[PDB]
Amino acid sequence: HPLFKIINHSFIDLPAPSNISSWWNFGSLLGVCLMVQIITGLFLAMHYTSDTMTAFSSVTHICRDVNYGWLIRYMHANGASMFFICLFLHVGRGLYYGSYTFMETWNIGVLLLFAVMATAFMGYVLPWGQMSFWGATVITNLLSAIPYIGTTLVEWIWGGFSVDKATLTRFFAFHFILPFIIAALAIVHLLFLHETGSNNPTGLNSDADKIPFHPYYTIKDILGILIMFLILMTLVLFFPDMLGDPDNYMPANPLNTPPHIKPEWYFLFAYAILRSIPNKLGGVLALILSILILALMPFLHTSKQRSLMFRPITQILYWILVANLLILTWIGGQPVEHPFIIIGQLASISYFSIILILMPISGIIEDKMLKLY
Amino acid sequence: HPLFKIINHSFIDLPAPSNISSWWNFGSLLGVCLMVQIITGLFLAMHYTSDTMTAFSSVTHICRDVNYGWLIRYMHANGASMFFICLFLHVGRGLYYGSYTFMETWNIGVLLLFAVMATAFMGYVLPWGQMSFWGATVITNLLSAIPYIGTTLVEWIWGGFSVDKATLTRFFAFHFILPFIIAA
Amino acid sequence: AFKWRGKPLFVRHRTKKEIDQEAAVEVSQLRDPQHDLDRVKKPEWVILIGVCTHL
Amino acid sequence: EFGNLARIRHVISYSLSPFEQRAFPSYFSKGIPNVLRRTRERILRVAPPFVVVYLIYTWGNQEFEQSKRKNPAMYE
Amino acid sequence: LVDPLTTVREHCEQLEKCVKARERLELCDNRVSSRSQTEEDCTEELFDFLHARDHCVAHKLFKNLK
Amino acid sequence: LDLIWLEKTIPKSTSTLHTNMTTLTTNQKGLIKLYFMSFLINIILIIILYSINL
Amino acid sequence: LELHPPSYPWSHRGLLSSLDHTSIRRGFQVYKQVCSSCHSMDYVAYRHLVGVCYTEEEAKALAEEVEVQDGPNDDGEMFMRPGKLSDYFPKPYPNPEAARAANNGALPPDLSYIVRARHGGEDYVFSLLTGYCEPPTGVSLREGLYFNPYFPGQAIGMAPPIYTEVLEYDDGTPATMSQVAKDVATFLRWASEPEHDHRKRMGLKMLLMMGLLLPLTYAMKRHKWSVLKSRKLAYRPP
Amino acid sequence: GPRYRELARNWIPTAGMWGTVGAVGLVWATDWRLI
Amino acid sequence: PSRLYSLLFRRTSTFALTIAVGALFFERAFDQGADAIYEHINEGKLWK
Amino acid sequence: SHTDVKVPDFSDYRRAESSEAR
Amino acid sequence: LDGFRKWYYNAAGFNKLGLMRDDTLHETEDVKEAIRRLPEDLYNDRMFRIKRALDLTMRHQILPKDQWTKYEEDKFYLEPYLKEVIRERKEREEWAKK
Amino acid sequence: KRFFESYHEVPDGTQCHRKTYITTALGGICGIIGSAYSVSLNPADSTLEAVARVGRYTFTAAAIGAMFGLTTCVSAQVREKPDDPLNYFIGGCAGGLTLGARTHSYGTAAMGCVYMGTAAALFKIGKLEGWELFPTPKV
Ligand code: HEM
Ligand code: HEM
Ligand code: HEM
Repeated sequence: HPLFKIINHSFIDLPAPSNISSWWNFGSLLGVCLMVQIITGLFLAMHYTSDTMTAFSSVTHICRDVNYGWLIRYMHANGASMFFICLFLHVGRGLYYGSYTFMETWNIGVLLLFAVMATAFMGYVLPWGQMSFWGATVITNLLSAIPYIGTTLVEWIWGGFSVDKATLTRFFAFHFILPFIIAALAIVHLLFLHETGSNNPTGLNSDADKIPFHPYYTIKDILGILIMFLILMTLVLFFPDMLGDPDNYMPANPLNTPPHIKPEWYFLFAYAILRSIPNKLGGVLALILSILILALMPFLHTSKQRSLMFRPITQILYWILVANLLILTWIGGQPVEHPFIIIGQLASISYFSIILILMPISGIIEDKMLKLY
Repeated sequence: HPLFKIINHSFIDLPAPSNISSWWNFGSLLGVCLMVQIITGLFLAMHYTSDTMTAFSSVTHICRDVNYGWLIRYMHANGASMFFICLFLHVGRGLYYGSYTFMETWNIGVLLLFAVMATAFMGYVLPWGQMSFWGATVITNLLSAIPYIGTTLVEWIWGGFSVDKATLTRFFAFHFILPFIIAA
Repeated sequence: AFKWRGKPLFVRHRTKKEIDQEAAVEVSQLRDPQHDLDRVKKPEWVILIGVCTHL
Repeated sequence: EFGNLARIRHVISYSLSPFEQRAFPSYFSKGIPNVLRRTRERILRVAPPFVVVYLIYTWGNQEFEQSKRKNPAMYE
Repeated sequence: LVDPLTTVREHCEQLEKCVKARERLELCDNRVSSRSQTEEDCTEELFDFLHARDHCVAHKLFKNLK
Repeated sequence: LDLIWLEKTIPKSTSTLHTNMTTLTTNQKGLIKLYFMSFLINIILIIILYSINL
Repeated sequence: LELHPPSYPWSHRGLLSSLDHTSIRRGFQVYKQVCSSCHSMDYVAYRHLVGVCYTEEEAKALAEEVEVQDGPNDDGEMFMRPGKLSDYFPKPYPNPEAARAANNGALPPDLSYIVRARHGGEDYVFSLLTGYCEPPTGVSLREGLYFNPYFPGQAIGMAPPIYTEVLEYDDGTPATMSQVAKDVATFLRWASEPEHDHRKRMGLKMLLMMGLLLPLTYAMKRHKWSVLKSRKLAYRPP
Repeated sequence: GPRYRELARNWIPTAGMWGTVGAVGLVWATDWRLI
Repeated sequence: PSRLYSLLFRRTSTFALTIAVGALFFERAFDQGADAIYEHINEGKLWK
Repeated sequence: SHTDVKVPDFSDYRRAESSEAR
Repeated sequence: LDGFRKWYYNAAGFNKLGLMRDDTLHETEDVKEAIRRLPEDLYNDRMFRIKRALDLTMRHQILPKDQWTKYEEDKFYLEPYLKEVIRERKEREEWAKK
Repeated sequence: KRFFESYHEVPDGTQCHRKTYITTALGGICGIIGSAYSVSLNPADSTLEAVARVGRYTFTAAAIGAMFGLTTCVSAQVREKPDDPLNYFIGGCAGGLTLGARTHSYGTAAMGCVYMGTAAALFKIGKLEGWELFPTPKV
């Protein structure tokens, strides 16, 4: 059977490495999260209205009058947060174990990451709260950076002089349509990978030890799905407002602006970098590079060993990178004042210097220690 | 490239019969029509509001105030009509030339036909005119025919006692989401 | 402000002192060289649009 | 696919049926020792960095407050 | 009728930690009295005092409350 | 708990703590240079003890 | 720079702890008699109460106790009728500006989601309503202002609305300022999340189901993964 | 090296032509009047 | 018990029947038991 | 040959008529 | 430097899985050409060592300390064969520039 | 010297950074002195070998200084109780553990923890009760 041929090839009789840890669960979790988001998003779309007079009213009507509508809405919000948690851990697995040498898979990945960030940004604009409106304006005016092409482009997205209904409705249309493009790009992501097979934490050729996927990494993915569902629900049913922001529960006032404005947690590392660079344009570029530096990552691998299991100096540099990524996430939250700014400036300098300079030099030193260089 | 192989396996080096007439064009036309519909539908979705107070007003705003919005709306409507013309001629080609012996292809086809008819029905409900509302009630009522669970099913779909805003909004969501399932 | 064109239309009146200091401000030393009066038809009356040049 | 993945020779591989073996053989018996073995093998390469993070965090917060604190000499 | 808060407040209030805090505020209050011709205020002193007081009261207002 | 744990902790440990401490303090070369230099160190520290507590 | 309201031991503060519904009923009475003159609980309708702290017919009573206009009439605009269970709470100052004027420039913020919209709302609310202390030295609030250490800027247009014994609780529980601030904070909380109770029940069922299902799925995984985890490899070059 | 140099010198003229097409294309499409 | 394996686990069909039937009743029991708990935990606060 | 060694012991794994239950 | 290299060899940790240094090389084109040129016995030992290391990583175990790979003992078998691959590779490259 | 003293001036549990820095220095100073006596007597074989020992002793001592400082400050931070011998004991407890590790011995960590922590705790009590050490003759 043609279909079963395909089915057996990507999920049942696929030869997988026997020694991949729980981190390799995370990408499958991302796919599940995508479906969960789509399903919850569809059940938000049967009652949401993309009109600036009625968007907040429709969201409150979902939370108060639709049967279990609060459940689907907070599942959607905390599932976006769970999506970004699993995305960050997936990218960290790819950075740590040398999986970026699968270059086409890595580039389709960073395209997926850009698409997911754009989808989450427009989705956060969608409830039309105080925080959504000022966040949109701010993040969009960012586009106003480009000197000749930027200004017009901004109002083009804004569809007018300033974000207003024109934006909300087109942001609803985009935010609806992009997760299906994300699903298609994820299918391309899976294809570009099966051509090469998954990597293992030792970083070695695992062709001598491969097992089926149906009984070994399926029940493992089912267990990971169950644990991820435990964390999501316990972040919806018990701590539903933990990851959100209180000022989004006020209606969008163009005349007032929330005093303390901040992007959601996931977009902060970038926020910090942007704020750090004095020049507006510089910030925008660095911000982009922040995400793009990853794509650049497969050309910076100067070691003869694929994984970091046997590479302790680059392990130390990797955990310092995770450390100042957490620092940049914290700084974004902090307001503009001493000494948060300096940390932000250093943390950004250290982030770019560790990824660009320190890891290939350390890999050269590690190759010299094993009498290879 | 691994992806390139798919292209050269389905569109370039695919061995096709040399003597197929113009009728064999029609299915490719359907695919083009699908994209066209999706593209026009996306540019209707940036200004349409699925609220019963504002749906007709949003459609008139598309036709009167959006730059070339009348063009995209009437392209969407007449592209749905062109989709059904090409669909009927595709099915007639399949019936005439004995192409139904490809049984799996034929069954996936009739599933696609059911999905396209449901998509066009809910899309015609979407502008919330006089004809859309009475048309919706009529076919939704069709379901009530079900011997035992009919009433419930109708009310479920309507989302209430009678088609009203509850329907319009869920019909907008379903009409948005089904052409991607049609593409798959 | 009257939210003109979807953006806060700041309209302000200034005091003798207010008007006096703004003139005292060094136009050249200003980040943006635009003397107070350069942006106002009336010293007692200043009108501005409320969008931070930044974001 | 399987059969054409790799070439090995003379590597015998014994195994047991799932139902024939205990589900959690010595789970806490050796699990604890191993988990502890494992941590001591990477703890020195994971925690140190984050320790300094806690530190910068704290110093940062305190410093800010001090900045907000009114200068005694100020106004006096 | 006596608002339970008053009671709880009195208690936490009597505490020296708080008493001296208030006193520090007093010195501040007085500073502004003599240093009347300035812009220095006692808002910051006010808050820190209260934070302490309330924290404690809050620790113990709900019990009395019904 | 009797015998080993209550004898290794209080009675025996104190036995070992000292035994080891005497071994380091009493393992001396016997050479005068070494010993003397230790006098040097002492003078230095005492000079400081006075200095810092001036 | 703002005072950060302390943590209070709420009866719903716990992980599975629901709301005290008598306190929600008392806080609704507090809102109806005091807070409804300036603030608008736009997103809470009389019907909402049914099932929480007022029974169907009982709610009908409250509903019947308000005049709500019906705009479309054969030839008229408004013969406000007995508000029904489907009517939403009556917003004072039909137009925002109206209040602006009444409150001296301030716009009471609709308290439907105030607790959710204010950082540490429940606490803030309690603190603000009970934080009306003496202004300090050097402070110069503008006309029509009051002093609350918590409110942003410490200059809230709202005058202190809860004077001890401001209103009498029908239940008779002494109407001390605090007892009233705690009740209205519970109610506003309920308002901002009418499903608080239902959810926590779902969370309890979720914890019980995950405590049942996680070791069993772990046992199935360790069954199907024991085979390999016992595999013994041996190299036997000829 | 020398060979690749020959290659570049041999293709750069072609490349310039391609860029030229793009110039016309981009400008015409952008309707940038400056051009 | 070897009656189980022979009556419930042995034939997939039987393995299923027991699951479905059990699940049908489990809900009754779980809901009942769970509700008892939830309520008691907050016995005082609930409409009645 | 193939008889030089015997299957390694799985006693710490092996469990201790029973199949039906197992 | 010799003692610090032994300390780094212990800190790298592939000896605890019984691996050699040349087992840990990333299989690029030159490395696969050098592996293909190995004799049959060395290739079979390399594949068994890699399979045993993968099994140990699966069970999250390491070898007993007496079975680890002593730094002094590790043999750089692939190295000789690899140099050639690189040498040949470079030669072809320079000739290309010719 | 105005420096070291600073450790005491700020309330415990607060400004851990300063605390850890000061504690680390004292340990390190002791490290130098200790290494010095260790090198003067029981000399080394080569200058480098001895420089190493100085380093070893210095770092180990600096470490036992840091963790003591860090643990005690944080323990107080987290526990919110500034004045409590227990804070210090946890700190001394930790300090001993670092020594134990540097010496690669669980047993030492045992005696180290108990003995070292107890000592530190007594320091806290000493400060709390105003115990006087090396007192002037007041007869
Ligand atoms: C839409 C979100 C994403 C999903 C659902 C996803 C899912 C997956 C899945 C299921 C795998 C197979 C590995 C496994 O499950 O064991 C995988 C592999 C991989 N992904 Fe992702 N991924 C996503 C985003 C990304 C991003 C952003 C990157 C790049 C930073 C990336 C890079 C990779 C790489 C390099 C691999 C191969 C690693 C390996 O399997 O050994 N992915 N992804
Ligand atoms: C086709 C798939 C998707 C659909 C149809 C969809 C639909 C919607 C709709 C209608 C809303 C507004 C309702 C509300 O905010 O409560 C919304 C909000 C949101 N969506 Fe999606 N969505 C989809 C996928 C995603 C994905 C992939 C993400 C993550 C990148 C995401 C993140 C969000 C976020 C963050 C919000 C705002 C949550 C909040 O109000 O706090 N959605 N979505
Ligand atoms: C995902 C892709 C699609 C989107 C986003 C979309 C969106 C819309 C929207 C917003 C409308 C309301 C505006 C209007 O009246 O035209 C609409 C109407 C309509 N759509 Fe679609 N549509 C899509 C695909 C399709 C397809 C594939 C068909 C044909 C089967 C179709 C047939 C219609 C029809 C017949 C109408 C009513 C036209 C009329 O007003 O007379 N749509 N669509």
